[PDB]
Amino acid sequence: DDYIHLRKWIKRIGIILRISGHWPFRLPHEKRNQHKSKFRQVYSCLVITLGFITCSCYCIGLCLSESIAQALNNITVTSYFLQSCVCYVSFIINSRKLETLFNYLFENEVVGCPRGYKMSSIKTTLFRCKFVAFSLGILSFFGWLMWTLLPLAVLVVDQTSLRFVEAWYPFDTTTSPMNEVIAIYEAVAMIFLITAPMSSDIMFCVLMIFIVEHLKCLGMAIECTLKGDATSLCNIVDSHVKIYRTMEIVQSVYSSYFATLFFTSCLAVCALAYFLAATSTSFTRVPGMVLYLMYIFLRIFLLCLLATEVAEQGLNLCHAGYSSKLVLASDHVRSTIQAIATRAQIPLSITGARFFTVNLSFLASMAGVMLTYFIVLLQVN
Amino acid sequence: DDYIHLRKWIKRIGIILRISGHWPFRLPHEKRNQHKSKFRQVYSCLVITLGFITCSCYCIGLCLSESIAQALNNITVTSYFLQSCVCYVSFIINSRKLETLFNYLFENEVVGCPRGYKMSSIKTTLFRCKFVAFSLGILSFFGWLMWTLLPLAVLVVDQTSLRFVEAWYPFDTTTSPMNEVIAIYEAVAMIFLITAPMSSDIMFCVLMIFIVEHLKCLGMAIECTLKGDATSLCNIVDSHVKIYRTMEIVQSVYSSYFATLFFTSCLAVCALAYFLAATSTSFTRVPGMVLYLMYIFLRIFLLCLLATEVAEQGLNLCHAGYSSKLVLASDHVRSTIQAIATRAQIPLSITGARFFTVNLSFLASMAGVMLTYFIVLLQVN
Amino acid sequence: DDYIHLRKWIKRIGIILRISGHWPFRLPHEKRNQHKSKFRQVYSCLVITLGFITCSCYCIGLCLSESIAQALNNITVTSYFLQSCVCYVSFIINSRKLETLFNYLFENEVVGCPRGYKMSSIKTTLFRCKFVAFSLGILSFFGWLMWTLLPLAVLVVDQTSLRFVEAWYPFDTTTSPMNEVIAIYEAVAMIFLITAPMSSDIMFCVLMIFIVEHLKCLGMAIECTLKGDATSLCNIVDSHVKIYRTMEIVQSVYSSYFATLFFTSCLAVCALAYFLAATSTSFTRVPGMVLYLMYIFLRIFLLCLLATEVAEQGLNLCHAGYSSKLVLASDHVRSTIQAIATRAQIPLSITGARFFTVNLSFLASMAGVMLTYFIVLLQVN
Amino acid sequence: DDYIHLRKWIKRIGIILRISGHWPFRLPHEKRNQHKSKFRQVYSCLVITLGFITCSCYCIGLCLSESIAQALNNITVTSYFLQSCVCYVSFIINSRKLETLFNYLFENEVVGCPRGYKMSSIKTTLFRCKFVAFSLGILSFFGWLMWTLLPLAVLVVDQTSLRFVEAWYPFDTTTSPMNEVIAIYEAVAMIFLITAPMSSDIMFCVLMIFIVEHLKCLGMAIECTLKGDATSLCNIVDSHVKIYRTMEIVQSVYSSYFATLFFTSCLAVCALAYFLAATSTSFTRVPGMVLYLMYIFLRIFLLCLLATEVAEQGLNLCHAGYSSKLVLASDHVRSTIQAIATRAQIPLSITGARFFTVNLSFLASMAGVMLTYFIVLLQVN
Ligand SMILES: C=CCc1ccc(O)c(OC)c1
Ligand SMILES: C=CCc1ccc(O)c(OC)c1
Ligand SMILES: C=CCc1ccc(O)c(OC)c1
Ligand SMILES: C=CCc1ccc(O)c(OC)c1
Repeated sequence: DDYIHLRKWIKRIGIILRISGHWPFRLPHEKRNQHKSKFRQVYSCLVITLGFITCSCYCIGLCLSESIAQALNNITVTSYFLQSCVCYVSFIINSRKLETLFNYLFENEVVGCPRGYKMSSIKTTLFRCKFVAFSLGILSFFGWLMWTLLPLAVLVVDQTSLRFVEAWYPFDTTTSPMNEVIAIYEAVAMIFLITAPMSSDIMFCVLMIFIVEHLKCLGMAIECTLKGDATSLCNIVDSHVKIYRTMEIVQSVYSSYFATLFFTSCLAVCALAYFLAATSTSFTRVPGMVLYLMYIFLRIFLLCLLATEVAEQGLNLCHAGYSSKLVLASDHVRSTIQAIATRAQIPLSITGARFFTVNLSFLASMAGVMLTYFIVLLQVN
Repeated sequence: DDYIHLRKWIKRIGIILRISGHWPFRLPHEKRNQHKSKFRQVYSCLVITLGFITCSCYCIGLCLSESIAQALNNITVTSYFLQSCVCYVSFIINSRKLETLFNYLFENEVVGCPRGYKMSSIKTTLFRCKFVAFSLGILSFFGWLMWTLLPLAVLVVDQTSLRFVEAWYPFDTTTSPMNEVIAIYEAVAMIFLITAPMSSDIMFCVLMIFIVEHLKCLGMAIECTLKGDATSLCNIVDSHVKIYRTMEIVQSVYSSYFATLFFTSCLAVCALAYFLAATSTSFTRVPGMVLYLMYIFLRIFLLCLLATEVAEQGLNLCHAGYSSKLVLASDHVRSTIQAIATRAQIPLSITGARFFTVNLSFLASMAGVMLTYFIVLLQVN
Repeated sequence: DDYIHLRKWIKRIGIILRISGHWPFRLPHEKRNQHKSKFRQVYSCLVITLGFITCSCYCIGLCLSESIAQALNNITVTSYFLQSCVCYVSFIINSRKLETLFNYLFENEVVGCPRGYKMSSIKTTLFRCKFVAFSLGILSFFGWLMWTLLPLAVLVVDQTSLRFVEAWYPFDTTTSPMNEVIAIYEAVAMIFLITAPMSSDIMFCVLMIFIVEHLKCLGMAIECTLKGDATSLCNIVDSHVKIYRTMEIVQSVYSSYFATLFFTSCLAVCALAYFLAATSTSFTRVPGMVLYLMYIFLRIFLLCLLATEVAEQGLNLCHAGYSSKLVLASDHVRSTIQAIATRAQIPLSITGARFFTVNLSFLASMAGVMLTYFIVLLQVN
Repeated sequence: DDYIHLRKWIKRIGIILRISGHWPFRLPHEKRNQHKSKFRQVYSCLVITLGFITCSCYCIGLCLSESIAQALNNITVTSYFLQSCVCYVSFIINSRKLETLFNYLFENEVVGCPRGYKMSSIKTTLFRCKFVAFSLGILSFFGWLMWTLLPLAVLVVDQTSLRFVEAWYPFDTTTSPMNEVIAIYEAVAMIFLITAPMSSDIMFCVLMIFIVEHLKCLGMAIECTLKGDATSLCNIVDSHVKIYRTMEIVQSVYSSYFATLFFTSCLAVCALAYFLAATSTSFTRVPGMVLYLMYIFLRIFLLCLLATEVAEQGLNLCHAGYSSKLVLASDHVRSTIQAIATRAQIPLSITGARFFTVNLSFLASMAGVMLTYFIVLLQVN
């Protein structure tokens, strides 16, 4: 059937998680322990130290800021680069729980639900997975292409300023050949520094989609069980517990990464809005800044939506198996459904380092914070 | 009895939902499939494309705003017009769930409650339905009458400016006959563009009133059941489940429409307060602006009140059938009432695209946001 | 014993509720229907129409405000006077539920609790009742005395300005005898206009203290029942239901009154802080303004504290009868205690017209709002 | 084993609680009533009256502030000193509940958990206890050393201003020997005034760590009980009740102390940020101000983290003993686990005088308040 398709996609995500330079863990379809090969183990470490030296250069470039304009110009790139740095460290540390996470979305067969629901669930999962992957991929590729190779293409068609923001360097980088080779190094570094948080967010969104479909199939399984004693209820409770444990495993790495992401993204959005609204931009950097805003807004909105859907499906699992059949069932079923409802009243939520809950109302509150601190940066001039 | 009266009113709402130009669905009292007649199917589509061309004209009129005054003058009408546009699209898409919604408030007989309560419930439902319909109808009619036909009447009694705000047009519309025919076209377009969200909000308020009366009759049915085994409890649980499913059906269309409504209404209120407080208005537009504020405040307050009443009645259904009889009942009743209370602890709330819950505290928070952004528009001058 | 003392105090509150001019209802100790005597029925109506004409004079005095200073000077007195007006109307309308409220705190004997706890409960109730009554009484009397009879005493010891803020009048009230007779009329009107909300708030605080002691005795009764089957649990459930119904009766009148009180009190606090911090006060009105702030802060803090204590005692009633005895009890007790805990998880809260919950965190949020709008009034100058 | 180690540390905390001058209560390892000896009873009272006279001097130094700069300079030290004053009073009053608190963390053996978990729990408890104690100790010692003995060392190496902020005194303290002896008295007073809230916060953090480990061992005990009837469940319920009562005992003293701490700490942080960002500091006080900020931020973050961990462990105790075994257990176990889950749904939270809940989101909200009132102090200049 089409199920063989889904594994194919959870192959490709693993492959792209090896492309960006994350630490190579064992994916499901490796029975010869090729994740410990020295080739990938030096490739990942080389990309990681390239990432660290580039992020450190752009970070110490921020501390040597004379005016507020150079600081606000370094804020955006330093924001995204330390986001990718936190993502690199958080995926290096927990290279064991990612094994369990990729073992979850490889076999997840819910026992009890009808097949006519399961096929439509697999179709919806495939469609939403492809949409979420391709949208961020296309937007990120076009944003990198503009932001890095538009002023270089302008100069190769035609006091240069090929790069957007300046950073600390050993040499002067004002003389002609140095600026070109630094621009090329910035291009390859920004490839390997952009594609890591996009890959992590694609994996998070795939996890959330699979968990939403698991919860819907669990609700249908409870209904089809109640429509008809022990074994179906035990399998339902076990699948509910597996969903809760998988969300608890998802919580930690993305808690640290989400705290860093949301704070630094709010700073980057405020700085970009100030540069677009106030200063005299030279029309070459504007296709970079108008796509970087769209990428950031799309990323925040998709993360908040696929985090809200899981809590909504849990609270809808609270209202499962509640009819005249429940009043006419035995005491065993009437106690087990009560236990399931009591445990399902607890919400499955992702917290960003326990400072906030990733919901859709949090996006509105953060948009209010952005709009409050945008007027301040406008009035400071 | 008087029950034949209530169906009459749920006839008229359907009729007014065909007047404003919504897509014709099958109401309860049609057994010959006359909702698929070509007459209404071209009437609705014609009013809809008139609405879209007028809203698009007023929307591209906003983007060609030189000063901040013309932008803030276009904000109010563009706000209301894109509200009506979102309402038109959301009622075109879900023309199947409106069938179920009109099937709900056509037969809703609760089994178990005494008749002496049911007659008073029908009287209260009729009174509050007539009040909510007639108040918005009278205020909207007087607001349209002032806002559109006061400066035209001033000119026909007596460098013209017959319309309030300017919009993009192919011609110049400054020469005399063009401005009059554009004013007449604006009059008929503003009729068909005002009466659609008012009709949708009347239908929402009728739904909320009927659901509140359903919940009160369910509480009385639980009390009269406990005062006296299987069949009454099964009918109670089934009616509770029907109420929850009907609220879940109400949630989606009004979620999208409420997000658009509340955001654009906050913008319109802030702009109107700035124009009334600061600038030198020429005393002809002031009867339009002082009625548009009253309509917006009345609409927001009635929506928030009839959304809060349902949650309050659900949490009061939690405290139903709790006396010394519950302690002296069997284990079947003591488990079924416990299941009803556990399911009733979940609140029945309407969310606006999951960004906020439509409550009465949200009206206070939005009034705080309005008061915060009114002082900013005053200080910007 | 000392219980005969408590009834004495719930006599006196009723007497003071007849002094301020509220509509005379039947208190507990009247078996000859003397609350329908014509003497009190004309006394209350006369004080009420005096209140309405004075509040209307001070309210139309606000609309004829040229500068912002006269408006901000009328804001405080118009605030308190329309607070008392809303209190007068809300106590005229619900003159039937006050019968039930005074029937509650006249006999409230909890069955099951030990006597050694009940005597200490009555001592604590008497002490806190006397403290809450006498504090507001002394502060209100000294505030009225300063605010009304300090500039009159200054003039009778010694271009006059005997009253603090001016109001609309038929005559000019600038000539000498008119200003003195208007000051005397203002004195007696401010007596009858100050003592009504203070009396209502004393009655609310007495209700909250009695309900807190009822909840504590209910918790001790549950513990002493579980330490030892049917009758004790039935009496416990009945007393819990009586507490919930009494709080539901308290909710409505104080909901409307609390919405008016909290909004108008926030306005009055902001205006008083602006007048004390910025302008050149002539040192005679300062003992009025420094006592009016203390009265308002004391009133808000005591209302919020005695509203928070009830919710805390309910959530502590959730943790009642939970030991190794519950694990060793029968299924009847293990189901009834579960039902009591499930119903006790619902909080007993007082909402101000459903816009906010009267808690102690709401006092902090309102203090933040006051501090935000105080800086604005300072910067406007 | 290593358990003998843990008692050693709960000796030392008691010893440091006698060093700072708190009222001497009976610790666990005193069987001869040496806490009522006259030596410690005069030592504690002498340090307390020294604390009160120093805090009163620095408090009346604040009221004689001409400019806003001297007031904002006195705000920080008066903040910390009245924090220590509230801590002294709150530990003098409740010298009886501290007996119960030190009796809790002396024997807390959970019955049912495996030993392999308990040894790792004791190791984690020892490590986190040593970390939390030593971090605050080292930072506080270096902060006192800089803030008090840096300008004195500068003068003894070399119109003086040896102390940071001035306070009221009987003499002039401008002449040379008076300023030196006042600086020495300030040194010893700031030792005895700094080490008391640090000691109280160390005791609070030790309590929170022990309670978190107790809750984790309780969850493991529930799992190991369900894996296998009466006695294990009774011991589990008794340990849960002991945890709830111990948190209720912790609530009161730290409620008053936390309200004072959080408010005065927000004021001190805002004032320090204004002095570091705006004015021309003379480079000697900057090592005091940059360490005082780090101490305050570390204290607030550790208190909020170890208050959030307990609520998270309680809500994780809600999901305890929920598998296919629960569906296959008897009605006794299926009712007792349901009662445990219903009681565990209530959160174990520490409230600061019931105005706010000490969580990690409250730290974010208070950081927002700090950032809001820092810009105001910058713009006031
Ligand atoms: C300099 C920040 C990296 C970056 C630049 C432009 C973008 O569009 C983008 O989104 C992927 C990322
Ligand atoms: C231009 C906005 C349409 C409009 C104008 C005036 C109103 O009173 C109104 O309420 C129905 C709507
Ligand atoms: C003019 C407002 C009435 C009023 C004045 C002063 C007060 O102290 C007061 O508290 C009872 C009330
Ligand atoms: C004057 C306030 C006392 C104080 C000063 C500096 C510090 O570092 C500190 O933390 C313990 C406390």
